[PDB]
Amino acid sequence: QTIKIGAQSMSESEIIASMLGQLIEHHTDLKTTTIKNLGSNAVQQQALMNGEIDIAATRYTGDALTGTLRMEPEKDPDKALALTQREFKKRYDLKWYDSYGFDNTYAFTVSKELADQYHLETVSDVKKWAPQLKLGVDNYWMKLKGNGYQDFTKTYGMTFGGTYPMQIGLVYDAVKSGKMDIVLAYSTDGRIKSYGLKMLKDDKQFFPPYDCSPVVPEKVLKEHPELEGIIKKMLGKIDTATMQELNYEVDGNLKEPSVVAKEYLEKHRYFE
Ligand SMILES: C[N+](C)(C)CCO
Repeated sequence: QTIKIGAQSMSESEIIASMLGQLIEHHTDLKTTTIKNLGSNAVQQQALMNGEIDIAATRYTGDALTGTLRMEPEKDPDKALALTQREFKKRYDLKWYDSYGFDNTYAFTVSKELADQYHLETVSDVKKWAPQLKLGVDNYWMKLKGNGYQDFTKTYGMTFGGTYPMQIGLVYDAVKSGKMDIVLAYSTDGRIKSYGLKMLKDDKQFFPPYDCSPVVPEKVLKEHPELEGIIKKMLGKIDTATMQELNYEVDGNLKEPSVVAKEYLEKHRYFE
């Protein structure tokens, strides 16, 4: 009546936002709409504080610790989540829920062929090769201040010989085809498994945890007391394997995110 749910410009965020909206409409007389194409963690933040969205469907602890809170990035998942929950309530009167069950981290990714030829297992293993590698990346990370490229080169001490910003969606074919040698992929993309790509271990733990949760203002929860119980039904229920399969249905089987969400909810009987 009517609850506006924000989605970041990722297939994953569209699937989860549609799944949550469908679950609310299954249980209650609330109407839901989806506010798509929010560009970033910061965009979703300001939209929560100014009333443009009532629920942010997918927020990530690693994005909010650096970007929003300007805290030093905690590297343990459970600690990072508890610190995020605490500060979001204190600073913003926002409720950062427990995780849906999956984490979507940046991951340096190569073809199995390249990994096998040069015995690549970790990010540190590419240090000696960096000047000769072509890196594909999304359109934000090169300029990102927390754990973006600037800080990466300082921490790992390597600089790639060529950089190639593109829509996140495009990196998977770029690396499989061999047009790029290495890409900064998102770990829940379903093409990593389907294309047989190799994720390199972040041995320095340069990246923080990116556990995913819904975030809602306390004022919205007070006015709609049934929302809390509905959101709880999705928590702890969607593991990374499941999220990759759902992303695959959109990016590989070319389904609408609303259709992928409706078929999952039907298969799993709306979580009860
Ligand atoms: C959540 N990621 C780390 C994959 C992308 C930035 O929102």
